[PDB]
Amino acid sequence: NMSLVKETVDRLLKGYDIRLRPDFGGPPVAVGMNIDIASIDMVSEVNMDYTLTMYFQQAWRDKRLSYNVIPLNLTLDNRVADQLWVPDTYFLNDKKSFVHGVTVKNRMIRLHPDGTVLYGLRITTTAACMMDLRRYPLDEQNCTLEIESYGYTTDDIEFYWRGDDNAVTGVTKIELPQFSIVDYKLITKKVVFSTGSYPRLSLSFKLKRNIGYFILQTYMPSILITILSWVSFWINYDASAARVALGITTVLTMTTINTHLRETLPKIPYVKAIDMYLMGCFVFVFMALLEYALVNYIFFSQPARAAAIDRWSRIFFPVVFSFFNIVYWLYYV
Amino acid sequence: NMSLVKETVDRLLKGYDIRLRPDFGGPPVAVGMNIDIASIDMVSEVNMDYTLTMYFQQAWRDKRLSYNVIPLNLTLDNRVADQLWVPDTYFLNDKKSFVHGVTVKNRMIRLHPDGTVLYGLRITTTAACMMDLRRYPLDEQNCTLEIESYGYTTDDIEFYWRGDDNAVTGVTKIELPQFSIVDYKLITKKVVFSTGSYPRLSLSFKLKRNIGYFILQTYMPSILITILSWVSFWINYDASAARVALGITTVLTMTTINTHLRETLPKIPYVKAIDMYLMGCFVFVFMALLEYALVNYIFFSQPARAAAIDRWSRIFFPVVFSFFNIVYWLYYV
Amino acid sequence: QLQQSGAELVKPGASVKLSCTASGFNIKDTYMYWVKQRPEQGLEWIGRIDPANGDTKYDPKFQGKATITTDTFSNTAYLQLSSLTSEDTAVYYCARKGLRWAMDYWGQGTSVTVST
Amino acid sequence: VQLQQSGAELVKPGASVKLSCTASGFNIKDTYMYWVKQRPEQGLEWIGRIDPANGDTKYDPKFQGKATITTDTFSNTAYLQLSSLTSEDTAVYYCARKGLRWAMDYWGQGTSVTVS
Amino acid sequence: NIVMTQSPKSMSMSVGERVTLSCKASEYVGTYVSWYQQKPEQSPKLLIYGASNRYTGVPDRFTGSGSATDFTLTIGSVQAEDLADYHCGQSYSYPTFGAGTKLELK
Amino acid sequence: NIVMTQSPKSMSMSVGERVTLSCKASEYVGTYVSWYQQKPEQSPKLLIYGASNRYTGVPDRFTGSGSATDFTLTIGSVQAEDLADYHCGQSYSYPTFGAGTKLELK
Amino acid sequence: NTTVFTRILDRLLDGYDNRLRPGLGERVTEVKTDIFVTSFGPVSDHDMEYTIDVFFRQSWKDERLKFKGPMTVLRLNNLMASKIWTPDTFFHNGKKSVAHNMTMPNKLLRITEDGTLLYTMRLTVRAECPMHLEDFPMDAHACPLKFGSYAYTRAEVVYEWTREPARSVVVAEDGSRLNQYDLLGQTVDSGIVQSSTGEYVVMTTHFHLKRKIGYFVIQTYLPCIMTVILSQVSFWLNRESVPARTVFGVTTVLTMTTLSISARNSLPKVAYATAMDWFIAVCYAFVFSALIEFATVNYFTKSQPARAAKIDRLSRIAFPLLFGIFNLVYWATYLNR
Amino acid sequence: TVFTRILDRLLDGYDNRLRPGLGERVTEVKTDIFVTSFGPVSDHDMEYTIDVFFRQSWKDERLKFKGPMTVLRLNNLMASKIWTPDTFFHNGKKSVAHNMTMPNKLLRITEDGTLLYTMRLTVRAECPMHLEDFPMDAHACPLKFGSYAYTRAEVVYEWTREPARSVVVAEDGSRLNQYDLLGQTVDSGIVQSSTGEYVVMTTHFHLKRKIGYFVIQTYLPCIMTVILSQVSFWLNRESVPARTVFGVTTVLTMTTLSISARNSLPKVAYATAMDWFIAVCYAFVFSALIEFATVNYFTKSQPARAAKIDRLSRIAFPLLFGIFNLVYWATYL
Ligand SMILES: *[C@@H]1O[C@H](CO)[C@@H](O[C@@H]2O[C@H](CO)[C@@H](O[C@@H]3O[C@H](CO)[C@@H](O)[C@H](O)[C@@H]3O)[C@H](O)[C@H]2NC(C)=O)[C@H](O)[C@H]1NC(C)=O
Ligand SMILES: *[C@@H]1O[C@H](CO)[C@@H](O[C@@H]2O[C@H](CO)[C@@H](O[C@@H]3O[C@H](CO)[C@@H](O)[C@H](O)[C@@H]3O)[C@H](O)[C@H]2NC(C)=O)[C@H](O)[C@H]1NC(C)=O
Ligand SMILES: CCOC(=O)c1ncn2c1CN(C)C(=O)c1cc(F)ccc1-2
Ligand SMILES: *[C@@H]1O[C@H](CO)[C@@H](O)[C@H](O)[C@H]1NC(C)=O
Ligand SMILES: *[C@@H]1O[C@H](CO)[C@@H](O)[C@H](O)[C@H]1NC(C)=O
Repeated sequence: NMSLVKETVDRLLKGYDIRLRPDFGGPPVAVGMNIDIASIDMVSEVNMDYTLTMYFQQAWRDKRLSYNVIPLNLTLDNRVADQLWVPDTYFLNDKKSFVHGVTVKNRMIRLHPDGTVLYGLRITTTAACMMDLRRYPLDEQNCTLEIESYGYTTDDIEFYWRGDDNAVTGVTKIELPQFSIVDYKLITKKVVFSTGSYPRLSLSFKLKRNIGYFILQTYMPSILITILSWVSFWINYDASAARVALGITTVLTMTTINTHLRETLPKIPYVKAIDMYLMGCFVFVFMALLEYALVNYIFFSQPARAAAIDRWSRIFFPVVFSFFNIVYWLYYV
Repeated sequence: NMSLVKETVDRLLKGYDIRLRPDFGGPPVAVGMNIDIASIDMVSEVNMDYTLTMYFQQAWRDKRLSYNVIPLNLTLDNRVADQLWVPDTYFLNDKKSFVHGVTVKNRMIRLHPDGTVLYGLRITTTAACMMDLRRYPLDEQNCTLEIESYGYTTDDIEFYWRGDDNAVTGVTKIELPQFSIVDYKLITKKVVFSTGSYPRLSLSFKLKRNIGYFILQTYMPSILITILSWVSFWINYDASAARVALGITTVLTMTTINTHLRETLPKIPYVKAIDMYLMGCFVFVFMALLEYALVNYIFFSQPARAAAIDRWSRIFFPVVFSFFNIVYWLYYV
Repeated sequence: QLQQSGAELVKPGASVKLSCTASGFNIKDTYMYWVKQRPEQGLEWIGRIDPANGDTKYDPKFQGKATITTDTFSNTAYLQLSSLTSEDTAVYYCARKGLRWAMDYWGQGTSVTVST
Repeated sequence: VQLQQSGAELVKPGASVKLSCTASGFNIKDTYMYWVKQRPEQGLEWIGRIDPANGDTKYDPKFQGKATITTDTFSNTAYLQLSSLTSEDTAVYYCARKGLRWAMDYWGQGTSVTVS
Repeated sequence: NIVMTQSPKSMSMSVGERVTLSCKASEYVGTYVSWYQQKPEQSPKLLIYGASNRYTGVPDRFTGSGSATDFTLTIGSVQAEDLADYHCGQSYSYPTFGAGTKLELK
Repeated sequence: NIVMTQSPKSMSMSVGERVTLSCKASEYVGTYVSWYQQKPEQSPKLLIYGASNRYTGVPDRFTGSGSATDFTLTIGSVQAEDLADYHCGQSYSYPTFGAGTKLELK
Repeated sequence: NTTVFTRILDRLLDGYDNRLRPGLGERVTEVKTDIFVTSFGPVSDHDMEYTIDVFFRQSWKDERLKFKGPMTVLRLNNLMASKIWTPDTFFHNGKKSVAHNMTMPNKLLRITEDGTLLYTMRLTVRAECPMHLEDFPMDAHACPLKFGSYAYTRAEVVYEWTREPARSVVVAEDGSRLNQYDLLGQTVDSGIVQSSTGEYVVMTTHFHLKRKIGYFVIQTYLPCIMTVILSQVSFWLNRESVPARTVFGVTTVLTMTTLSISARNSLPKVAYATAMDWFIAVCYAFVFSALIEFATVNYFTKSQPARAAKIDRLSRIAFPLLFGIFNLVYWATYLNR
Repeated sequence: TVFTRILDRLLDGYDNRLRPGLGERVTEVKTDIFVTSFGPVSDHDMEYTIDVFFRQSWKDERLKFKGPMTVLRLNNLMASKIWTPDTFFHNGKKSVAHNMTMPNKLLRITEDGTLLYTMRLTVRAECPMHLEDFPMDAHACPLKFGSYAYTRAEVVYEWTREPARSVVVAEDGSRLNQYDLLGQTVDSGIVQSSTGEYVVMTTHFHLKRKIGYFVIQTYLPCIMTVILSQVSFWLNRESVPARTVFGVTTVLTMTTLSISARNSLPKVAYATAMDWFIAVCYAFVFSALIEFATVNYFTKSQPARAAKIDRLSRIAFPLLFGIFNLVYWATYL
């Protein structure tokens, strides 16, 4: 009936002291957290942060809110969320987060006959995780989300997932455009700060980059120019201007490609792998130009030395380049 | 004592009507404003706006807040500012401003035994001042800020600075990254709108440009490119492809310089000064290329004519170019 | 709904005052217009008055020859002509603004005759 | 406002002596307590710091394990305890309170400890 | 100053005939033209206020069509007493009036 | 650990003469020094706390000057009672005190 | 003292139910509107939206608020505006708007002795206007702004203008801050919009805009004209000097490509074909045809050089004629509009 | 039950507007900071983000009670009712006090009456920088906070612990993309403004720039292209067109490299220390080009002076180059 539920809610809210958490003098009150991730919008390297949207759900047993008249599960309008007690929970490493309000503020309050309260939000968080880009692009990230309690010490509150295997859902359906999920882990800890010991949970999942895309875009032009620089050797040493044309154009094109790739890639002001590779190729074409210049200098005295140096260069350069590439790709991958 | 101040404040705020300002029936109230500028963050030409942070203080005599028991100057909490009357004062040409709320809403309320209320804010205002870039980069801006009472006509409220020489402080310590402060003035006006006559205060400070850094980055490349035309003139008349290639290179370099500078300059429709300078240099190198084209075309008739035209151009261009630069720098300065 | 004075005959060069009395509403809400009509010719606009602020607008060709003033207590408008010649002998109407700026309600009209 | 200390002490080597300073005019729980020894005709030298709030005590690394500071908030007193005394340990002892940018403004009259 | 041109000058049509009168505005006037009817020796009355809107107490035979600069008043079955002067006046600016149209039975 | 140095060791000045005492700190100390005056067989008192702040009940002749690692106590008019030991002790870290200066009348 | 006014105000607000509008069972409530534009903000083509800064004024007669007192005109504080009835007026096509809250809510409430409430706000309105960019950059388009009542049919609330409509929307002289466009005039109109719920009165205001051409004169047109003239000049040089003419033809096409990239950068994506794109396509086609002619001459010089010289002279005397003719036709066509 | 009475009795007859001891002694507030993570410093706007825990403690005499708890951990809700000192950051551009799920403010009440009040903040402070030493610069960014609307007579700030140990930075959290955190320094001062004398707590964070990137970024291409301009001398003088192309290529590469370097350099009126090295590296190429031009001129009249100029340039250029490099690298570090 209507009037029974009305008077039950009225007698529950009457004489309710909000600022006193349940079981004030007794044992800590357990709080179970449950997360349903809808999507991960974007994962940036410039700002070192990722955006996620999730459904956050907290369940806690509360002896004050308890009724035995009606067997139904009462669900209240979200306006009641202010009058009841709610555990304060702050994400430690979020930079800007807001609860979605479209038609109303998206939060649900669901009571129970035995006193268990279920409280749900819909949260969008721009969390921050440090990205180690030494091995960029081929790297693995370990971005996390850290949950804690800010008001109550470990003596008053306890945090635990409601089934470790089924705590976090929807991860398989997540589809990052440039990355791909590999695995996720759930952790429960206690952190010591200067005012006490505070409980915490951690939801941490790996991210692996896709190698297939970056190769064609970045590495192919440099390798093509480096290989095409070698055609300089097959030309006869008589045609000086013709060979110098290639020996110059290769270096100029390498510099231009370096500048373009610097403009395109996400700016990060410390050493990364692709810079090492481009510098290696640049040094190779520079050394080709240098050896031909030396040949042209010592050519007038003895031609046999020139033919010998040309043969040595032909038989040595590709071997050194292949060795360098093999060492590189074996050390990184 | 404490109880004395408690009961005094409690009996003051009781029976106090916030809707009506002091002296509702008779003479107008007196309001004194005392700005203190902290810093001018950024001055953008793209949007034509200048962000600025200020401590904004208003003092006025309110009779209903008159107490005689306590000799102290009461300094109530900031919350009390929601109960006392406060004159509504809006900036006229702002686009987006917000009072800082780092720890609390930064407002200061300071009473007095005779009722001289003092009310303070810390405001960050993004105001918009129309900028003329005809004389760019050598230009003077006159950016202002305007203050008006939105709800009370000159029959109700009055505005006057608390001593002009000490009205606005902290301007000397301001160190803009690009511009330079010259002078600031404070004006009192009455603006007539459709509904009535409203008071207005105006605070306006000039801004001068630092021509030193801006000359070195842009004005030298044009001279360096134009020198290439003279260098081409000093070439023997027999060689044709080399000098034609030099002229084409100068034309392409002038075009690329124009494009790059436009990509770096603040985009505005009307023609600027540096555009006139670049157009002059482009016309000069284009005339040099056309001159050598004519030389190559009329070379088969008689080489004496070719050498004569070369000598004429060599003795002609370096004087006309310097005369043009003379007129330029004497017209824009 | 609207009341006006009767016909008026005046000698040339002498000012005359005409009255328009509203009934059933307060003119402080709406404007008041004045229109003149010569025999068998098109209508012509003289000017309008806003009782709230007392501001008045006149047709430039009739400017300086007519003055419109209102009294809210008597709820009446008054059109005082200047020295008028034998030319402007015509009918006069006072009108109120309507829904979409149409002069809906009109007085019965008064005839101003000039003769020596 | 005022600090009181015990009388002069005489102790033979190899024994422990206890010094206590009592504070009147303020609760100890508010500010810290500082103990500083000073030898005859030499510069002041710090011994230890105690905080009544948490009971945390910090010692000069050369005296770590040789002195112990305790606070009794009920009796509103501070207690210093020395061990393994030598003839070189003889010096005057001062108990002080910090305030106004860590000035150590109020000191006790001073207790004298002689080893023989 | 805005000037109005009313057409035709005068017209004579018998009972039961569709009649159309046109009003042309020099400058812009947006849906503020009104159409007034005046019988001889009587004060003018309001027939159409705005465009295609009928004042209360007017028969449904009168219709109006509007635009930016062209306006049209249309009568269907025309009774005996409907002959009278018609004026199209605009009030977008300081109001002005057309020359007027006199309608007479044949 | 932070160590203080005080100069001069022992100086003798006559009545009515300006006196300067210098205190140099090895590490950085951000204006947290304090100056203590100790009479013979008495308990050290406080003269200057921080930099250039006079404790209540202290004559105005004493002045202090501070910097990052250089501090100076300046006495103008000097009396007979003003002669006593002076210590400069810093509290930026765990507190320590300088060697001390002995001042005797001549 | 102020106690008289406080008692008057408390007797006034007593029993005043804000959920109801003035004159419910009686005649319809009539609201009079006015707009004073302090500044006309920057018009963005990429979003096709224009910002405007207005002083929105409304006035309506209300019977319950009349009083008898000495003041005869009450200028009340802003916070009282929420207690009395206030007609809702949402701009029909506003993408996102913001009412300033600088140091106190920008609202003014003025109550006369009769009961004629005046209520004004300050607004920054960001409204969308569809555009026809076919005539770009010679375009001239009008951006509208339509506001009407909400949750109230035409039977209950009717909007009118305070003064003669031509002088209702008033724009300040120095207020116009338009970097690129130019303001011509303003026009107003009243209308009725019929929907599933009912009929709603709607006030429409058009602001006419025109675009300055000076920027695009030196931006893209002059580069393409100079490039056409340059590429045509190459036909006068001797055909023996091959590398110079080849470098010439290559540089012309490369500059044309960069110019086309910039021109495509100029405007947001549209299905239409812009006039500037038409001009640039013809310019590029001309320089490319000239390069093709040079190439075929260099290939043909070996078989029959006399015909090659005739072809060169004919191209010299033929190309500038067609170029100038097309330029005249295009400029006349788009300037006459 | 009992706690509700204990809690209502305190707030009964309590007025938040008056700070403790209005006519009594001054209030002494102790402050402590815990910098969770040091945000990314920016050079274009000269601002740095920081994420902090902010703890304050003052002795409030009126809230003393007696109960079984001896420490009350209250919800954030009661923070608004008691007095709370307003502490604002003197140079914060726009901070934000996080309220993730409930306002992140912890309040603790001791039995004696010593309140504790901690918040979580994100502050975007501004520090002026000096780039005359760029990229070898080392500068310190300050963070100054103080009271508002309280003179020195009313509120005094102190550090809760020994000042060297007050500001504590978490080791893992401190993330800087480009710079490298070095150390912390604290200070107390008195600032005098128009309203009165305020006490100000200052904390400098020292920063030093990482250099490993700009070595392989700009300096190495410049040195390599200068060495290439040097090798240009070794080329046989006979292949004149090849030598001209070799000279022009270095200039084109210098132009491209200089534009790429300017793209990343922060816009300042000062002449950065890197621009002098860039100017020298750019001038040596033009010097070599002028030498080659003078050789091409002299070769016709006399071969002896041509060979002598070649020899002297070869023996002279790298010596001065190395001397300048030594001076440059010795001056700054
Ligand atoms: C990403 O980084 C986090 C940060 O450390 C990694 O979390 C670490 O995970 C391991 C394995 O789950 C934890 O080891 C645990 O040690 C306790 C000691 O009693 C043991 O009982 C557990 O069975 C487990 O072995 C480790 O504590 C934890 N780090 C911290 C600081 O707690 C995480 O593994 C990294 N990778 C991913 C995919 O998240
Ligand atoms: C920047 O622009 C503002 C306005 O755009 C200028 O403010 C104007 O300054 C003049 C003074 O040069 C004012 O004239 C004054 O008139 C009063 C009338 O009684 C009288 O005291 C003097 O005759 C005085 O000349 C003018 O009112 C004022 N405002 C305007 C024109 O709107 C300002 O001078 C410009 N420059 C700077 C550095 O601010
Ligand atoms: C399809 C259901 O539509 C609504 O529920 C609705 N809600 C508000 N309005 C409508 C009607 N509608 C499509 C409008 O555009 C409109 C136009 C008005 F002038 C005033 C109100 C509304
Ligand atoms: C209420 O929720 C509980 C959750 O376990 C469930 O067991 C119970 O069946 C629900 N009540 C009804 C009436 O469905
Ligand atoms: C209160 O402020 C006035 C204004 O200067 C000042 O004269 C007075 O001394 C102040 N009162 C106290 C107690 O300082």
